[PDB]
Amino acid sequence: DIEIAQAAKMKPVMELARGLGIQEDEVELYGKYKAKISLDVYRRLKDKPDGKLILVTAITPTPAGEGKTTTSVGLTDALARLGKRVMVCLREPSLGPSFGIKGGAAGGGYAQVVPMEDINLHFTGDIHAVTYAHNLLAAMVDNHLQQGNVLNIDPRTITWRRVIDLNDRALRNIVIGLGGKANGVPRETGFDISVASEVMACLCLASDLMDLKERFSRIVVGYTYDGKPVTAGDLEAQGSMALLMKDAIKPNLVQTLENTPAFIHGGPFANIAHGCNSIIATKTALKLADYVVTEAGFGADLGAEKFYDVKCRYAGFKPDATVIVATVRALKMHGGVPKSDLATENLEALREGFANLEKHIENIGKFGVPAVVAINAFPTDTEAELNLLYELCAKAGAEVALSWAKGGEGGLELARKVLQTLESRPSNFHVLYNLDLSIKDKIAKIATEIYGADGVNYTAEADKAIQRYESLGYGNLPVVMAKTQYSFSDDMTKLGRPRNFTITVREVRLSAGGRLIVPITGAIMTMPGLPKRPAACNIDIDADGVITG
Amino acid sequence: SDIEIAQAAKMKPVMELARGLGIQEDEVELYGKYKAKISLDVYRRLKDKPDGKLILVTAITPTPAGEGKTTTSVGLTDALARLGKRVMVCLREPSLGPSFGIKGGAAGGGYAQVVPMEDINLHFTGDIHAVTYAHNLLAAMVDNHLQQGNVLNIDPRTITWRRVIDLNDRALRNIVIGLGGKANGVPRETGFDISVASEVMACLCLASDLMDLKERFSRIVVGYTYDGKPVTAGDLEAQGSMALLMKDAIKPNLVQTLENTPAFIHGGPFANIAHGCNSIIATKTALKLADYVVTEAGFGADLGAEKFYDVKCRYAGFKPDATVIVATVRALKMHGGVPKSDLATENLEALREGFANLEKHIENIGKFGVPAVVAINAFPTDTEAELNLLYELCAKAGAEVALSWAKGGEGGLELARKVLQTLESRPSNFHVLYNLDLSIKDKIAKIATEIYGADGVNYTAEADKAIQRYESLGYGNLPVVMAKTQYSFSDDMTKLGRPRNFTITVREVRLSAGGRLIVPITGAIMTMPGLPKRPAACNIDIDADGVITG
Ligand SMILES: Nc1ncnc2c1ncn2[C@@H]1O[C@H](COP(=O)(O)OP(=O)(O)OP(O)(O)=S)[C@@H](O)[C@H]1O
Ligand SMILES: Nc1ncnc2c1ncn2[C@@H]1O[C@H](COP(=O)(O)OP(=O)(O)OP(O)(O)=S)[C@@H](O)[C@H]1O
Repeated sequence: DIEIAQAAKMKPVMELARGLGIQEDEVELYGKYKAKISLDVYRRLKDKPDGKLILVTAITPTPAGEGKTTTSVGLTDALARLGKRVMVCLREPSLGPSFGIKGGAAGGGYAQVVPMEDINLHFTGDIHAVTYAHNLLAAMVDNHLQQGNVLNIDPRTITWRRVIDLNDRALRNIVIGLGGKANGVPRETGFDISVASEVMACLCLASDLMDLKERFSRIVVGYTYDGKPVTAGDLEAQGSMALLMKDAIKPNLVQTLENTPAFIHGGPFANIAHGCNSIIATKTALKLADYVVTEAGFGADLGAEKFYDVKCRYAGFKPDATVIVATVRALKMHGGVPKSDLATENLEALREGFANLEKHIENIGKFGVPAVVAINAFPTDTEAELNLLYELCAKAGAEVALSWAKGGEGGLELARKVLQTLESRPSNFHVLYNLDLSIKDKIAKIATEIYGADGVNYTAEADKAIQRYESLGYGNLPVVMAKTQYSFSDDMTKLGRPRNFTITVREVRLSAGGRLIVPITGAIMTMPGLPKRPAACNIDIDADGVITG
Repeated sequence: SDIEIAQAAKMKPVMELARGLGIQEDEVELYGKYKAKISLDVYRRLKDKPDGKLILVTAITPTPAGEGKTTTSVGLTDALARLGKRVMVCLREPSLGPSFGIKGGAAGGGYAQVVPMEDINLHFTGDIHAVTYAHNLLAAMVDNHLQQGNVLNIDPRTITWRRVIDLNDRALRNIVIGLGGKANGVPRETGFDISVASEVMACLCLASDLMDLKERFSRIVVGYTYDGKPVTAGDLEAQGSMALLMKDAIKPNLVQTLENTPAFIHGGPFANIAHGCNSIIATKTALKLADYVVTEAGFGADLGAEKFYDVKCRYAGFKPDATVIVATVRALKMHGGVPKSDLATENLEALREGFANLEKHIENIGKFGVPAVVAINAFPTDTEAELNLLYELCAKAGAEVALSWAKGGEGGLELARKVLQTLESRPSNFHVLYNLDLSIKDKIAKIATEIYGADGVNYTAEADKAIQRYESLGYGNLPVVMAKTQYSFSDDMTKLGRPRNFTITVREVRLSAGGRLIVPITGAIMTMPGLPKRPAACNIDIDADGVITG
């Protein structure tokens, strides 16, 4: 009965490709229902007009669940119904979690992206391609050391770890290169989940296969003995890294349960990285559709700011609308109601928890972009609970989305407000900070105006880090804040709209292909682990079809 | 010329070739216009139909001078199609790693190639990723189990199951895992072998369908308890999941020769620590779609041909009909003592002396009841006097010259004709070299004695313990898979030719419970090769889309 049990009624992607004016020759199929679209679609429609861009985001995440993706597909079906040319772009899910805790649908209920099972697994192999690009580089680093260490690297400062797309704890901290002189140079490193890879990040912000080629070459792998940074470039790896990505580069065309054309392509981390689907997918989509709907990871404080300040900045996008999702269950949790008690109506809690969404809204304001709230409706979520909220959004447009349950017909109301927004409410999009400010000034501008901290503190380790980067010349880059998503602040316990608090950046990491990363805590969760009773244990496939994936 | 001839190839859509073979559209799964996975439904509905003839191609003891196995197989297949035969060639998928180290070598070679080359050499249909991730999921599961209070009671120090990656990465040979304290796993020594060396890959090649492969996984031994009881993947309830990751990898991939002859590429394991053959699934599907099926085996005939007969044929009921054994003048002369550099110079004496290597392989193939035909892979430097002596010399077997590299199928016409002729007048009487119910040590001697011409076999203490342990754990009625050097009949790689008065030494014996017993000689321990000083990775680029060199 769950979102899986809606495996039913897909149209061959090939014809969809025609329903968009993609030529047959620009389609590399993967069976009938997955295909890869060439980057030629953009290059021949280079100068055509762009359709409108519709970033869906969410309020501060909670154990209550909200529903970005679900609402995003539903936003999409609904626009379909209204005879508009409308595409979605989503992120590809890591394989890892299918076997751990997760194993879920792209969206949900009646607003899903299909075929569900391929998307979760080996899809079109975009992640294996990231994986090999990463590990090849790692290999070249180590081989070089084996080969006499011409570049005079300090093995002890390699910051290039290896990658794999499984929840594997036991690979977090490892020692390689043992066995003697035949078998490499001993050093300490680890693995991270593939999707966390700088290479996954580059895929997602590259203009094209040559932009990818360059960004790879910019990547720092570690430093030499007299502190001079070695690069992917220095190791002549970038060419090979690109070859491995020859196909990953192209976006994947798929569909909605309601046959609405979808791209899913790329999938970065939302803290350590910016957490948007790829730029290739969205700029391509813009030329095939009048209305593109896309999303970002975590809450609008992280995903959206990074959407605007990273993704739009680089790609010359000018977001026209922005939806923000919220649930009643969730806000009550922001009001301080435990996860056990969500069943009960609590109009006073929802009133207090609303402060969260209220801040988020002010932040979408701050970007010169037309906000609109959307509530994913729930079985427990009552009429006085909804009414209390609907009026509480007395500041910016609100609608209810019965999507998870009613399909495109349930996000019919919601899509109206958006289209009314896009016709009557023009945009004035502008990045929050300026790329010539100070790493600190930049962080500060994110902390105060977006989160609402009074100020920012820095550790000893954080300053000699910053120092080095400014003076290594990497100070002109944007800032991608690695912090807990569960609060505006870096204190996860502090839900709602916390006031009179500061932000402390413990460390600073570089991503030379892209931008600058300031961690707030152990965001060190770049490799999660399997649970006591993992899903692998119960996954099976009989003499035909799958139980429990 | 220019062995990226695979550009101008002119490929027929695979779908077209498939319906050409009698495959329905619903049994075809496109990967672009030129690649397809093919349902196991095709075999099922054609189970009752008769097999075509099976032709194995193998070669003489490999050398620095090169021999030409695959080129000859594709070349044969094409020569057969030009003769109007309904034919298929089945080949192994290459590992990705060699592409960035030394190779990125030809689909098959010269005018004998299976294409799309580039994709065959890189991700192809992603069968190797499926193997990598099935294999590592087992590993990750092993570790987490230790991490979760170790109910099954594994001694982590006894875990034989390593990790895997499809790159030449020596630094991953010996590593220490699970560091950082109570939260980060349990410290233990392991390493990574190259993906294609995975037992998960050997299983794929030896499986009959997804259920048997799923079963084979449940028997995989990962380690031992504190008490010495074996612990298996079944015991970790992992086989379902691994099976899941192989849902598509289980289907063979349809592709074509430069001449549009259909071809299957599927699986590609090692030929020492495994049997170096492509998958039973491809081959068995090809026997029902085609009147003739050409396939090959890794290394020389003493290893790959042996294992093809004694492992792959054993499991599948195949009865090989003929065998094409590939040799060159230049390699034979090396075997007769000529150094790599002086190979162009005419030398009928070292040719005569080196022929002993070829003679022996012929003799061996004889021992399975399958008639042999030699293929001479012509080289421009070979004199008439030379080639001619090589024929006189092949006194026992059909001989021919293959010009398959230079002249496509047409160069294979002579060979093709010799095979068809053997097919018609000299039916095989196939039988494996050994019964399963001998002991490990008896089986080994059969192989070492009969096929290597070894005097006998010696064993170290470690070998003796291992064989005693495996036999009492009940794995002693299984086939034996010799991992030795391929550069020699002996396990001294420097003994070329047909060495005599020699002895094999088994140093260490390992178990693959998705099949059988692996017994190593030297450092055939090399299950994770390394990158050279100047790796091909450094001189690879892409521009407009012009993939330069590799
Ligand atoms: N209106 C609804 N009624 C019932 N369940 C819902 C509803 N909306 C979402 N869900 C469930 O909430 C789960 C995920 O909620 P979240 O993870 O907060 O949303 P998300 O992280 O943006 O990704 P999703 O699954 O597309 S909402 C999904 O597995 C859905 O099954
Ligand atoms: N007349 C010829 N001139 C030049 N090269 C030739 C000629 N005939 C054969 N070859 C070689 O045949 C080689 C083909 O190698 P493959 O067939 O891919 O490997 P294989 O021959 O199946 O087994 P190995 O590993 O090479 S011993 C090419 O690399 C060529 O160098």
